[PDB]
Amino acid sequence: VKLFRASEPILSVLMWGVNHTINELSNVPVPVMLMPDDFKAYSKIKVDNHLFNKENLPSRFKFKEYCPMVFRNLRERFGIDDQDYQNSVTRSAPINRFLTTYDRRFVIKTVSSEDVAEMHNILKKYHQFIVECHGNTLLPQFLGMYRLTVDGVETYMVVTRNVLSHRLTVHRKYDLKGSTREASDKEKAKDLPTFKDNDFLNEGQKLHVGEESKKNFLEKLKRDVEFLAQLKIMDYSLLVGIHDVDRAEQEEMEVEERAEDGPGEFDPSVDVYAMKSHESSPKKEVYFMAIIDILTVNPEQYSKRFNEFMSNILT
Amino acid sequence: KVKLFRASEPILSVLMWGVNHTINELSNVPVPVMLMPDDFKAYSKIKVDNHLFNKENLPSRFKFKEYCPMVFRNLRERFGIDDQDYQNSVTRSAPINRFLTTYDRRFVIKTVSSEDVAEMHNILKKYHQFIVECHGNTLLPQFLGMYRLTVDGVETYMVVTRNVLSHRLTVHRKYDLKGVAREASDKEKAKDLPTFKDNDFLNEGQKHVGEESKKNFLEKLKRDVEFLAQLKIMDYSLLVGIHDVDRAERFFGPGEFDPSVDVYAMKSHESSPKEVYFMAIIDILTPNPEQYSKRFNEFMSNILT
Ligand SMILES: Nc1ncnc2c1ncn2[C@@H]1O[C@H](COP(=O)(O)O)[C@@H](O)[C@H]1O
Ligand SMILES: Nc1ncnc2c1ncn2[C@@H]1O[C@H](COP(=O)(O)O)[C@@H](O)[C@H]1O
Ligand SMILES: Nc1ncnc2c1ncn2[C@@H]1O[C@H](COP(=O)(O)O)[C@@H](O)[C@H]1O
Ligand SMILES: Nc1ncnc2c1ncn2[C@@H]1O[C@H](COP(=O)(O)O)[C@@H](O)[C@H]1O
Repeated sequence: VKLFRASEPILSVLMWGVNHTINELSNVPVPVMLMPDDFKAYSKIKVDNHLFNKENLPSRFKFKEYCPMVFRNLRERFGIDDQDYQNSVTRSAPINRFLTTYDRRFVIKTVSSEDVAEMHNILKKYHQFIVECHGNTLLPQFLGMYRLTVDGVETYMVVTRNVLSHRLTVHRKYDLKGSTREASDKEKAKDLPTFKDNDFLNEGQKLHVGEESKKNFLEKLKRDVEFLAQLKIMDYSLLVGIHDVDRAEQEEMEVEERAEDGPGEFDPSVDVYAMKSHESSPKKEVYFMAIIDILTVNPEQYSKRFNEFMSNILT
Repeated sequence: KVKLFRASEPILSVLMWGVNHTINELSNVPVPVMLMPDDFKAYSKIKVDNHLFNKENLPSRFKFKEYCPMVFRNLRERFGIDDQDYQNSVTRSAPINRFLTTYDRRFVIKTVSSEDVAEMHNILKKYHQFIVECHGNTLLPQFLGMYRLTVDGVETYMVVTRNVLSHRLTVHRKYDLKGVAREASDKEKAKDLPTFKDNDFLNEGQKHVGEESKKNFLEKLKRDVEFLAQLKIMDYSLLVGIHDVDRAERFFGPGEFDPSVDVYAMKSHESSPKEVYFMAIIDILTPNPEQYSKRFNEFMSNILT
């Protein structure tokens, strides 16, 4: 019995819309293959509830889903069941627009009309490219694109798999691109600041993943970034998050002590970007690495610049 | 499990979609402690525009309006109808033959007019109150939902009632009884199941129900009609159905029925020459009326032994 409670009406409408579209989708047979129209497709629903059901939702709102057949399939290819996805978004409000779902599995970006245009151009190729790699990629996994209308205003959203873990704590993160950058004193003030290229090198940080992994990683990064230049795309980043296993085990202990008054483990079928640090690492760690920001010097250039840098991070 | 909304016309497919959509939406709405005045002036409107999506049974573009959903959900409850069953009955399979029934013959779907919907709003508060007071025990039509479909820019209003007739027992003759010169017409007398009238009944000599039933059913009919008269309504009929058992001759034997589903059904008295009767009031959305009640109420008391 879902109320769609949230801090803002926009979030209620998002919960409502993901709920409503996923249910509708489930009365729609699963196609043998996709069709070219499915990439021009969209659903539009428009609600006027007069003196009815207004405890949580506005009386009046609009929900558009772009290419709902393509993104259903995109979800299947990434191993996300539609009911799981729906539940992550509807059981309890997303919290942060840069939203996460209450359970941290899914990330919800507010985007621009441009971004949405860009999604459409690249969509045909992105699908095929997710197909021939079987979902094995460091690229953003796109699960849904939506336009919400509340109080006459329009908001564009894209849903992605969280790069970071849904359970394990991130103690330090970077945004990397590979260009001739630094996190501002304003950032450095945040609890968990987003650091950048020069911060990464300036502190000598390296990630000890182990060779069988460093290779499976750099081969992904290679297809991925060649695909991105081939599509003429630029300015993307490697998000790099670091979880210190031993420091978390202690944070836990201090969390249990307070209330009263396993470690380094993750499901690679959920924490899809996560690598254990090599037996020989100086610290017991977990990393999360994946490419972000591909909607929005040159492309052929960035590709190789970007690629050399990320290769040097690992060992 | 997968509900396609395959139906004869696309308007029926919208109906299925709409009942499905509103009933689900409602399952997320708490059941309130009481209805409020606004519940009688409320509605849901939803407008669907699907481009190159989900167009196998549904139009790409259509509109669905549901009137006073909190009232009708309460009415359903008071009539002992579960929302999920109601939903399944409309939704599992297209309705059949405007005047439809759901594929399981449990619910009728009458197409009605703008002014009918207006008359409904006009009588809803009092009709609700009366259904409350008689504890759902009434011969009146049981209003389950009222809807407005918009398909092709054309608007169609619908009311769902409970079926008077059984949803399983074949009906072998039926009458429509009011109380002037009215009887089955020439071409009407010709169809598979004719709808005879007061004079075809009287001149058919047709009359056999337990004394208890005649007593309790007449206490029912009277209480209802004094209410239909108080509301300055008239022109309503009494739909009667006759089901002969022998003529029908694992399985549900002859003359067997679930009184909780077939709510108007009544078996013959021992003394009878062996039938099942179906009786309830119909057609009450149309505004002498006080005399229409007694004229109607007595022509009826003389068809029961
Ligand atoms: N089927 C499509 N193909 C390409 N671009 C689109 C498509 N649908 C919407 N867009 C673009 O996405 C942005 C927002 O579209 P709209 O949904 O109409 O608000 C605009 O820049 C549109 O041109
Ligand atoms: N897929 C993702 N998973 C987790 N965090 C993300 C993801 N994409 C973006 N972020 C976060 O958003 C910030 C930059 O993205 P944004 O400002 O929305 O362009 C970074 O500091 C990240 O922590
Ligand atoms: N086993 C441990 N490993 C690392 N730091 C600890 C450990 N136990 C306590 N500390 C730290 O010592 C200080 C005192 O912690 P506590 O024992 O909770 O008062 C805090 O800075 C703790 O984080
Ligand atoms: N509530 C009801 N349950 C079952 N049959 C009904 C009901 N109301 C009307 N009918 C029948 O359906 C037809 C009604 O259509 P009409 O006379 O055009 O309004 C007649 O044949 C009636 O006997």
